[PDB]
Amino acid sequence: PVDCVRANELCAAESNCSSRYRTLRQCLANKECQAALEVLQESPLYDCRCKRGMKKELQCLQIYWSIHLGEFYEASPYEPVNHCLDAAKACNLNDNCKKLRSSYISICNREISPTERCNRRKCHKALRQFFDRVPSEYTYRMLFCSCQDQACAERRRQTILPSCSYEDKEKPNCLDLRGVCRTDHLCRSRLADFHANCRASYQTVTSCPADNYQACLGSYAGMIGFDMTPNYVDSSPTGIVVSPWCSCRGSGNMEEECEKFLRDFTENPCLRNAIQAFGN
Amino acid sequence: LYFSRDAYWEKLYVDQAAGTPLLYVHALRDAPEEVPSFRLGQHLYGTYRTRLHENNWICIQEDTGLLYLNRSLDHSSWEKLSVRNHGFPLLTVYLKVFLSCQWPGCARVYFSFFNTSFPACSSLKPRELCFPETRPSFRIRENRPPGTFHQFRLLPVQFLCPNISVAYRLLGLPFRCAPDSLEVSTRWALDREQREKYELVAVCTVHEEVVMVPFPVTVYDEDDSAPTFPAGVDTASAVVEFKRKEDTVVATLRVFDADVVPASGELVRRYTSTLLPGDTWAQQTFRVEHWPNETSVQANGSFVRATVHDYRLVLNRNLSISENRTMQLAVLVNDSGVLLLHFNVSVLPVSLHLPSTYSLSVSRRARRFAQIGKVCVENCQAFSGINVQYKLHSSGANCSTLGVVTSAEDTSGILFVNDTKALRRPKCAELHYMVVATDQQTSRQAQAQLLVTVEGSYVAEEAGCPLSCAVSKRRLECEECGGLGSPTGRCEWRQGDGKGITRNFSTCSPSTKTCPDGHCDVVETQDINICPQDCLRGSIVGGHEPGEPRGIKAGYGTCNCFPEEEKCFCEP
Ligand SMILES: *[C@@H]1O[C@H](CO)[C@@H](O)[C@H](O)[C@H]1NC(C)=O
Ligand SMILES: *[C@@H]1O[C@H](CO)[C@@H](O)[C@H](O)[C@H]1NC(C)=O
Ligand SMILES: *[C@@H]1O[C@H](CO)[C@@H](O)[C@H](O)[C@H]1NC(C)=O
Ligand SMILES: *[C@@H]1O[C@H](CO)[C@@H](O)[C@H](O)[C@H]1NC(C)=O
Ligand SMILES: *[C@@H]1O[C@H](CO)[C@@H](O)[C@H](O)[C@H]1NC(C)=O
Ligand SMILES: *[C@@H]1O[C@H](CO)[C@@H](O)[C@H](O)[C@H]1NC(C)=O
Ligand SMILES: [Ca+2]
Ligand SMILES: [Ca+2]
Ligand SMILES: [Ca+2]
Ligand SMILES: [Ca+2]
Repeated sequence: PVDCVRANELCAAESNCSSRYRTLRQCLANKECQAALEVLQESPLYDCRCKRGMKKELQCLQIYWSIHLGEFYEASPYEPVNHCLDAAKACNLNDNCKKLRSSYISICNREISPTERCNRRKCHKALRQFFDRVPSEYTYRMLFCSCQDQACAERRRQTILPSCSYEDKEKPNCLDLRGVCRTDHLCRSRLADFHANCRASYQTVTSCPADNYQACLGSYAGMIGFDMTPNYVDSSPTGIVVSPWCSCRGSGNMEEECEKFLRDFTENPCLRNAIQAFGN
Repeated sequence: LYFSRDAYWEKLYVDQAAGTPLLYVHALRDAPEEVPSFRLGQHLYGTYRTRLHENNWICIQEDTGLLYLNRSLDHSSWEKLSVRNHGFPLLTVYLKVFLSCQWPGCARVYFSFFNTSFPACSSLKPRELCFPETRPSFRIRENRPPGTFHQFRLLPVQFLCPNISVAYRLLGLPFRCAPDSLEVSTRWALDREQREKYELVAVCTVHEEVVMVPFPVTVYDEDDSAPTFPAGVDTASAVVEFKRKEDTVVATLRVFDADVVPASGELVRRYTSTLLPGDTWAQQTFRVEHWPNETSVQANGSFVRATVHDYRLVLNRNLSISENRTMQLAVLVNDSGVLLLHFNVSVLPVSLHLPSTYSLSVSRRARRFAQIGKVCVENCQAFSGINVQYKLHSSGANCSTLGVVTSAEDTSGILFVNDTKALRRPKCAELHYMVVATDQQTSRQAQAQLLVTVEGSYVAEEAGCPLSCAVSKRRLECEECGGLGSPTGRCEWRQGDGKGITRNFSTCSPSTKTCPDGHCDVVETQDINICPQDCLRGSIVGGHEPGEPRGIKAGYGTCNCFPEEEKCFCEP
């Protein structure tokens, strides 16, 4: 398994491979394209992955999407691997979780104007830095904690602090938000990571591919801190339905694909069964 | 010509013989000249747009639209094709079908392969003998000549198990299931503008099990609806009188359209609003903002959706006071049907006169920077984008005591004591000022009289007094000493509650209507000793919550402040 950084390392160590890589990069960014394709289908850049929380993930993804030829699903460039009161108490007794926790809270709970509720990009940056370098027995315990009443569900909803990040003035079109997320490098890669690990299945007994709860939970929590950042819909104790901040309105004749894209978050038996079995 | 769906589904096994019929396709025409041809893509696609090999086992009948098996299968070909999946488990392949990969120009067909061979007729449940896993969902245009778009039977199932008695059945509906041929057709041409959805229950019957399966039908739209007024409204009268800001929604109207087809990507490129020219003042001071919104309307007890466009009219700059005009604006609307709108706009000027004499008083015990009175235009809370500044002109030019600064929120000026000694003199006891109300953009101005009486006595303060009111902590030391901002000469004490962290925190202020107001005005922000609990940028010791730009928004217990160190304390 060769990641794209070392694939560029072996690419820059050779003359023909670098020539065909820069040739295809000048093609994308007939006959010049097809020869570069039939050469670089044997490159170490061909089928290179990236890692979660690796150093210079952005360059790895910019290299990986550079060789990609120009669509509901895409290939993931990654390695295919009171209760909530007690979760917060287990965080605040460690030192690494406490510092970054107070970091994203003291950033995201700063009202600026009576119009601007909070700063968006710094709050997303703090949430990404929280959900990258914290051990996952702390994140999953605070974000997924089994509740029986309304106050526990409200604490669990308020954990990613949706008053700044999740909600907006309007609910835009889900397809437009998908286009915005697929414009950016990082959000498109996290969305493909979520699509590769959290589809429904008719063959496996838990409707999840490879019967892997862990990959679908990591593909869920890796979408926090982007524009396609989901959260719960209400403070329901047992009813657990996640959703991004959009809706099916404004769809036109593209209504069915919008509904099918939204049913990945609203009506996934794989993700809901994974959350329920993790709560058990 | 258009494909009825975009995804057909089929299950495969090992060692199925050649000549086995796999499935049917359907491609409904649009004009009475169109014959559905069917050509196949020359690559067995794997997963995530990956070519495996050219198709060499599945052939097609263009007339009946019959996908069937050209050759047979084995373990060797499938274990060969599973290698080129590049680290992924072989679960589903798919082919591309052209007709003359996206709907309706192309259609991809799925194949879910099993490494085991074909199981027996009795070893399969009738639910897996009637319908596939993927329940269908169709795409149908409005107002087109109908035909046949679906067939029920599973062809390798009855090809390999013909002895199972299986029937299919549909339940003023245009759809129908034919006898002796299980194709589904539609009687008349349909429209979304009557009804958009048709969900049905199809019944399979075996020997013995009766299986009900949902059957959704979706109708698509064309641009068959010109823009329409809600009820006769073609004009909108509006007056630009007091706001005159860079941007304020002047006029607003709605336009109905049952056309949805120019969706949000191409919605700008089709629904066109055009301000008709004629005056450059309009083109420098006006514009038209436009956006739609989907609403749900009833047709025959159903709920379809349509577009309600909203046209609003927006200013472009700060209009000055000297505008005394009126216009009529004409708006073209293109729904690519041609609609016209009008707007009677009237921009009326503003009078800036004031009441002539502001008779008022001031106590002698007051200190520096203490609020007294308010100078304002007759319409205080009408100005939005017009800057109005206030000044003074002392008559004798020897008894300068007071000043006026202007808050741009209310665009109004507040009296403040500037000097103590001139108020302390018994000579300058009744003072006459010319309050001149000026302007910035256009130099129209006015003036007025200010009579003020220096009234009362003077008493010295205590020996250990600080300079601000908020230094005291108890109630008695607050009122027995005089700070800076109060016009009473003594500091005032407001007393809160024991309800935890509240806005009602007990404190010592200069004025109980000015200092813990929650707003840091122009008077308090001059020198930071007046009201530290509304205007500081510092640190707070105690359970609290700070203000939104600055200040103490809520505290606990008693709250005092040292403005010399920018520090505050809150404690019962
Ligand atoms: C569209 O109409 C709905 C009706 O409830 C309303 O909630 C929504 O705010 C409207 N959006 C716009 C942009 O007018
Ligand atoms: C505006 O113009 C009209 C034109 O007749 C005039 O009567 C009116 O006095 C003008 N407005 C002001 C404030 O002078
Ligand atoms: C509306 O737009 C179409 C598309 O360009 C154009 O052909 C048509 O002339 C326009 N309508 C008018 C009244 O100009
Ligand atoms: C707008 O001005 C025109 C000009 O004569 C007038 O006919 C029309 O009635 C006015 N609109 C309204 C709503 O009065
Ligand atoms: C319009 O007036 C407001 C009032 O304060 C001012 O802040 C703004 O800069 C002005 N803008 C223009 C374009 O004149
Ligand atoms: C207040 O008095 C000082 C000193 O006499 C002077 O500089 C200042 O301009 C006065 N304030 C106003 C608003 O004129
Ligand atoms: Ca129609
Ligand atoms: Ca229309
Ligand atoms: Ca229409
Ligand atoms: Ca104040």
